[PDB]
Amino acid sequence: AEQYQGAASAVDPAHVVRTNGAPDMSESEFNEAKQIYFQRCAGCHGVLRKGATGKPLTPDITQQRGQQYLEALITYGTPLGMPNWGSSGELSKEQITLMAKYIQHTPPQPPEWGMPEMRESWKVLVKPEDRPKKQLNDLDLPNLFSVTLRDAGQIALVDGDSKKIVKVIDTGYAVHISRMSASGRYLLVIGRDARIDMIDLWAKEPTKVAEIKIGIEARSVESSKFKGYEDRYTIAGAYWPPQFAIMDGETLEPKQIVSTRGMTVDTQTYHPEPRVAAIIASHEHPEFIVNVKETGKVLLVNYKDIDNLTVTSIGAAPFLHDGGWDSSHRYFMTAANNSNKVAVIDSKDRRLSALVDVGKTPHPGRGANFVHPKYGPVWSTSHLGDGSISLIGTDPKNHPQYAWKKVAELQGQGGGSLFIKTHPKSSHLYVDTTFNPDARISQSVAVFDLKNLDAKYQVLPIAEWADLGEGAKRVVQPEYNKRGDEVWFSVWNGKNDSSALVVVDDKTLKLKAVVKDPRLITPTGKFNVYNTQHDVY
Amino acid sequence: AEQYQGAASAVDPAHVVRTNGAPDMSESEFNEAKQIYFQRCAGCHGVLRKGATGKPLTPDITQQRGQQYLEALITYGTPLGMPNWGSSGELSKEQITLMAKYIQHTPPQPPEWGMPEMRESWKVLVKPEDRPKKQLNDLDLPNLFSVTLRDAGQIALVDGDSKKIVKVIDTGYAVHISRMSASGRYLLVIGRDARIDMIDLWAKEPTKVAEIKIGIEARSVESSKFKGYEDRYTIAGAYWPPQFAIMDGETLEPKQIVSTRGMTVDTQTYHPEPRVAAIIASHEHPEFIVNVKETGKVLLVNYKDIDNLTVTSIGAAPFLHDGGWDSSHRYFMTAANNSNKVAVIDSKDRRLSALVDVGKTPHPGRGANFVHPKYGPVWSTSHLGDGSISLIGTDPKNHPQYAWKKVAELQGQGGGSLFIKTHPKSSHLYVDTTFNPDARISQSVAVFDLKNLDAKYQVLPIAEWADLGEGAKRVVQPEYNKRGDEVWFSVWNGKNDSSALVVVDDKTLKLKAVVKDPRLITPTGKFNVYNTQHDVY
Ligand code: DHE
Ligand code: DHE
Ligand code: HEC
Ligand code: HEC
Ligand SMILES: [O-]
Repeated sequence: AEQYQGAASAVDPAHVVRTNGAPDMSESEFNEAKQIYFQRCAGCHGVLRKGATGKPLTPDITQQRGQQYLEALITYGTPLGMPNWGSSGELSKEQITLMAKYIQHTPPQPPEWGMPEMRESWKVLVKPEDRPKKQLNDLDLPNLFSVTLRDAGQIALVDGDSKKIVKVIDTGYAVHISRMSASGRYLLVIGRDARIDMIDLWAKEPTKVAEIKIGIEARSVESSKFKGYEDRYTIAGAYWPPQFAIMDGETLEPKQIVSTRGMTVDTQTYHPEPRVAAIIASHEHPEFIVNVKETGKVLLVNYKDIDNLTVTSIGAAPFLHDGGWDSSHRYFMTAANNSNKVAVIDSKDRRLSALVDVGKTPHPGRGANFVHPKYGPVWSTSHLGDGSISLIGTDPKNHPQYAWKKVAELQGQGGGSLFIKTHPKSSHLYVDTTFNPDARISQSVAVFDLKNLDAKYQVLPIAEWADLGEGAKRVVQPEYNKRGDEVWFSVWNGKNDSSALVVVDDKTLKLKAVVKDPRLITPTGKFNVYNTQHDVY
Repeated sequence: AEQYQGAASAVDPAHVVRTNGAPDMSESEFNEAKQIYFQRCAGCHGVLRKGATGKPLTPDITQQRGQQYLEALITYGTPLGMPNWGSSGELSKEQITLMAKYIQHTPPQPPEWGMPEMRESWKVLVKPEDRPKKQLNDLDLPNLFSVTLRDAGQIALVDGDSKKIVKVIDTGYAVHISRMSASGRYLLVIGRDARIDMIDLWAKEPTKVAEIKIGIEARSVESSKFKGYEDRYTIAGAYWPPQFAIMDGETLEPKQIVSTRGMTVDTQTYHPEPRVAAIIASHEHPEFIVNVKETGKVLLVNYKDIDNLTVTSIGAAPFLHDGGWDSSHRYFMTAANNSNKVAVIDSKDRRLSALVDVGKTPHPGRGANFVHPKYGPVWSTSHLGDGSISLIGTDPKNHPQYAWKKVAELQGQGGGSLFIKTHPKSSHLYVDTTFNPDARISQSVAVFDLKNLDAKYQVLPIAEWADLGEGAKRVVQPEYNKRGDEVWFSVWNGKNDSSALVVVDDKTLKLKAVVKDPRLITPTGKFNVYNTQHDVY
């Protein structure tokens, strides 16, 4: 067996390259720069630097540019998305020098996270046997609102009708979203630290029954929703490591782990860090629809047989991020934000229906579906790069002329928008502008009359209605209640500042309530149980 | 868009590790060790060194062992497969010191190989329109033998009946195998350097019509064989980079490239170098059956829609390598050699039928199928770790009691065996023993009487019948002709030595012919067109 595997490797030694020629930096210096890199740069440039949103920062490129090009670029930034760390005064000349030296070295390697680590992190707090057989409290679970108290690493269940915080549960740091099990009993939350918590809404007092950590960093979680699979499996995508994990939908036991490392859809070259973004459960087949960002692939992971996984890798467009179902729940309208496109994934026929060109940096969230008087059923989205609102036709059967076309546009307060919203019972369309550099715009939301779309929008002074005092008071993500007569908004203020949840009477557009509480720290995402569980948007 | 991707990464800086603490070595020293590493170590330890047959040689482990342990281990080796580079005198004390220092550094990175590189390497020598419409020569193409003249980087087409070299074609270095297109017109060969050459057997004189390089290092190639896909696609697996590529089966144009990097079947942890081994074309579905070694996965890559690839990842056992069809052409009998198992892949129902325990380091090649008088249809394989020959039952329908069981065993001349062989028309069973340390055994093949399996085998002095003179004269891979009355053997002698192809009258077991030629340099693999094309084994 020794002489058999004894012939030379076909790989040419000359072409295998050693890495160096980097400026010398001590342990203290290298760590200070490493800490800055993850607190300030990692989000956009990635953990490895092959590059996300912007150009790669690998040694081959950085050393080519040299110390000074790097110091200067980091110092003033660029008009294409790269913040000015020097001019703004964010970082010192000394620090920027350190970062320029740092990016000239081989990127340090973060740990991997396989089954051993997963199982070690897996915990069953309350076994399925020991869990109640019926609802042991008199809460109106369907109208409950799971609110993320970001910096607190908790979530608060707010009663829809009473406007009170019914329970505060400790979770992973800065939970990114909440999702509901198909049965409507379990609430699944995932922190950016990849920590998932499963919460039983039937317990006397809603409590965590299981937990697990599926990676170092993550964003999405979902539950199986195909007929005959209620609470069967639970999936979660991770940023690092580039992977997603399928787990038991009852105990959260890790079953399968799949690497999303691979070839890009555009250049068809290898990308060592294709982060997993949105994940939505199919209703057409027993599959999960996974978005793989950097490679721009939409994976149809079939869980009919989890031991021998079948995945259909559909090419879309680079930088897939968020998105949601069309009115019929068959077409996944997802946004390839830095490509300025919205990919239409047919979950039934399992193929890319079309690539719709939209405004700069679309950010639909899960989007807004409504029937246009002239264009029929459409799905809409606002943007981060401009104040447009794209309306895309979603009816190939009865409206072929408008299917997959940016049929019309609306104009909002400006760019920096994050979430557009509406409801089957509502006649209004809201658009927030959370990251708009103007304080007044970023603290208010635009509202359109669906019954008269030619009319300009109305501006609701959300943050002002909260009456909180100092702070940026950024408003974010409109969200209806089960009956669709009220729309909730989060007044995302600092951790040491005061925050609130503003409710609006959708019928009159008048302030209805304001939820304040010392525990309501940095409220961001809000997810009404029913509307979330049944994809009502 | 800047403040939105402006929050800190969930990844803890403290856990992202810088790599070093390695012994200082100059550029000349590092390259001398790098050159040795790929000429002598890479085959077993892998390119990135995360371990294959050989153990992990990554810095975390090597530095823990320290300079001394390393020098000593490399010097004397171990009884578990690690050759003794010092004791044998293969490497000097000076070199071993260099290697011990080298493995303590971060492994240098070999280049990737995506579509840009592939297309650049793609060449259409003769367009499909310019190619003949019928066979323009009088050769008996079905009985042609594609022989690999390993060190010459060529292959020789030998006429079966005349025993003469009809044509010598330049190819990639050390072609590993030959495969035939379903039509039986095109001959596909692939070098270990990943260079594939497509050869038209209908041209006045067989000539290359297209070529391409699918990686830095590779071993397998295959053609689509499902009804209605003759010559449609052509796949090829690569060692580095860990990937396989689907190409147009007419012009060899690159269409799809898939990364095999991923999670292992056993530990379910990430493996950065899962090399692709055997690839066999399905007859049950429009799929290719790909073996992924280190992760032990068998991929069913469906090409019905190559733009939206669907892959069924089946778990098997680590270290999948070679294997072949059962008599019926439904079950892929593959060998997970370092696991001492043979995986049975059901190509129809698309599932792992069973994991059969066999001898030490099974190496079937494509195996040998024959009907046992007592046990019914069976598939057999010899080994590299011992002299056994495992007979596994392959008839679940009419012989359930013997299906997937190591029903019986035969004993050969000893270990170091590579290929067992037989034919529907033949009543003999041959096994070679190419890497047996004994010269006499390694230069001869064992033959069994299928009509009397209790009888010991007969030893055929192949190399002696060649009458070549000096040299190790290792005999390798028995191979029948279309009619199944002759069995060919390659007398794999040195490049500066003399080699030959020995033919045997299968009916009498008597020397029939001997093919010698100054051009027949280091003949290894031989592939009869018909028997290869129609998986007759
Ligand atoms: C991939 C992804 C989804 C889709 C999940 C799904 O549907 O399966 C999503 C959804 C969301 C949703 C879902 C809302 C919905 O209605 O579906 C919310 C509330 C939200 C709050 C925020 N997200 Fe989100 N978000 C990211 C990723 C994602 N966010 C980022 O990587 C990014 C750009 C940078 C970061 O630092 O995380 C980012 C910034 C933010 C914020 O700044 C927000 C406002 C506050 C926070 O906690 O960081 N993200
Ligand atoms: C994965 C794989 C296959 C199956 C491909 C398929 O069916 O599509 C195969 C087949 C093969 C076959 C196919 C025979 C058949 O009838 O199917 C032959 C002749 C062959 C000649 C050799 N192989 Fe092979 N071989 C490797 C890999 C493989 N060999 C190695 O990695 C290894 C262990 C080490 C190496 O250096 O490549 C190795 C050593 C050898 C040899 O030493 C041989 C005898 C000479 C050589 O050229 O290197 N291998
Ligand atoms: C997104 C919110 C960013 C953050 C945070 C950081 N960078 Fe960035 N960077 C980003 C983009 C979109 C671009 C492209 C700019 C362009 O117009 O091309 C860049 C580019 C760089 C570069 C230069 C790359 C090159 O041209 O070779 C460097 C050196 C760079 N960015 C460094 C860097 C550092 C050190 C940061 C954190 C302290 C940082 N960037 C944050 C987007 C974003
Ligand atoms: C296969 C034919 C091998 C070749 C060629 C080389 N090595 Fe190897 N190595 C191999 C195996 C199977 C093992 C396991 C041995 C055991 O009994 O555990 C090893 C191990 C080593 C080690 C020790 C690692 C450890 O346990 O800490 C070292 C340092 C090592 N091998 C080095 C090495 C070098 C430098 C080689 C080429 C010059 C080399 N090996 C070739 C198998 C094979
Ligand atoms: O987001």
